[PDB]
Amino acid sequence: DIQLTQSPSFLSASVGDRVTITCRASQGIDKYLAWYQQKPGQAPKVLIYAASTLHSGVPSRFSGSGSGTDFTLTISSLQPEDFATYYCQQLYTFPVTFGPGTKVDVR
Amino acid sequence: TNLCPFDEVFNATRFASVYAWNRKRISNCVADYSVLYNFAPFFAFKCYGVSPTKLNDLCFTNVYADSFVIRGNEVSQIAPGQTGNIADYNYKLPDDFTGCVIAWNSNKLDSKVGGNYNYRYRLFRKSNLKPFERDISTEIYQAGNKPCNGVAGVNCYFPLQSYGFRPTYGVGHQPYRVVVLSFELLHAPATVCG
Amino acid sequence: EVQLVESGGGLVQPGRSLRLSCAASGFKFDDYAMHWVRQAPGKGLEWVSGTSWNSGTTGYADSVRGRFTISRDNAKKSLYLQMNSLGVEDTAFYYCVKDSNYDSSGYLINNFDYWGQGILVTVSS
Repeated sequence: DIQLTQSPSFLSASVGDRVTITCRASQGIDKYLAWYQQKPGQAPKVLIYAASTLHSGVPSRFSGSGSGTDFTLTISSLQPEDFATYYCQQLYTFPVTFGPGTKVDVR
Repeated sequence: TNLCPFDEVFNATRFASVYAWNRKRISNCVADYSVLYNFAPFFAFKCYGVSPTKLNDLCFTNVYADSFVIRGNEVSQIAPGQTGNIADYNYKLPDDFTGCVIAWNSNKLDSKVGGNYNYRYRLFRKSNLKPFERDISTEIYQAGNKPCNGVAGVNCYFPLQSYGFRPTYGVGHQPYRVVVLSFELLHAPATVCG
Repeated sequence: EVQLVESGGGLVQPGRSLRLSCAASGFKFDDYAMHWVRQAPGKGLEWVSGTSWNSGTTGYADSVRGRFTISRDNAKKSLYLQMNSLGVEDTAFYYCVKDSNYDSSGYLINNFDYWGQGILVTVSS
């Protein structure tokens, strides 16, 4: 079925920087993709569904773009609470599969 | 003074299929229709008998709220006195209907890349319908020639049909949700006001 | 808010069987779907199973296909996952995760909205 790959595999960014994460599929999945965030020791939460629309509660600095096979996730001003890992999730059809994971550590 | 729920009729996840439309007996309210413009930019918001700009300051009685989901190019059969396969077999309003027909596009909610085979309609029937009455019985339709003895296939037809609701269809076939309020206006007690 | 408590986690031996449980409170359960997703202590996330609003369309991943079975019971506001013929690789935290749209993965407005605390089922013995 569908396979998701993430690039880069590691980053080290300081406070205030800008970060871009990439995500690719084996085929065209047509925008049905989300992005998640997990800090170590707690539960993950929703940030963006359908790659362009945010969920309620998170600030408007989070934004995603792109369609087709490649997807991007960017934050203009990084924050000290955002130091965590970020996962993709495809949603074209069953079976659902995720991304391998890219974590954000201090620099 | 308690605002009675339009949000459990409008802003809900499951909309029922058109052969069994929901009925919510809404009464004992102080209802204001300012909430209807915030939820969606409407595809067709037609009212019959009362104008929408003076809809707030009346005082109704026996207000109903129905809910279903149908195609794109046949949302215009939810009206008084239309004719087709929707308005004779699933949902017919009477010719003296005096409420409001609300229908907005819902392609994001109710459409899969696979077939969303839950939303169904009735396609064949013995005779037409009375107003405001539904049929949920699934007995096999006789084609009119010979008995089938409850066997689907030839000499008969299974009376229901499924929708596809794929995003590659277009604006004529992606699903529209329909909410039709039915005021029985100017009777005695008049429990609903603004 | 949304409260999802889960139980049934315990140290078990490979070759056994167990049933996971997940209670729900704070929303309308039969209108929203449900899923299960596991996370290994060293690895990331991997989607286990998925169910519909009335168990209309259920699908599993190709790894746990057959060994697992989901069921929906709207009466008790509960959720059930039954695991049979476990291996040593299935030591993970199983999150009882609430979906958002009524039925499944394909619909555009799908996002794994609320996630439970998760319980570890560690099977090494």
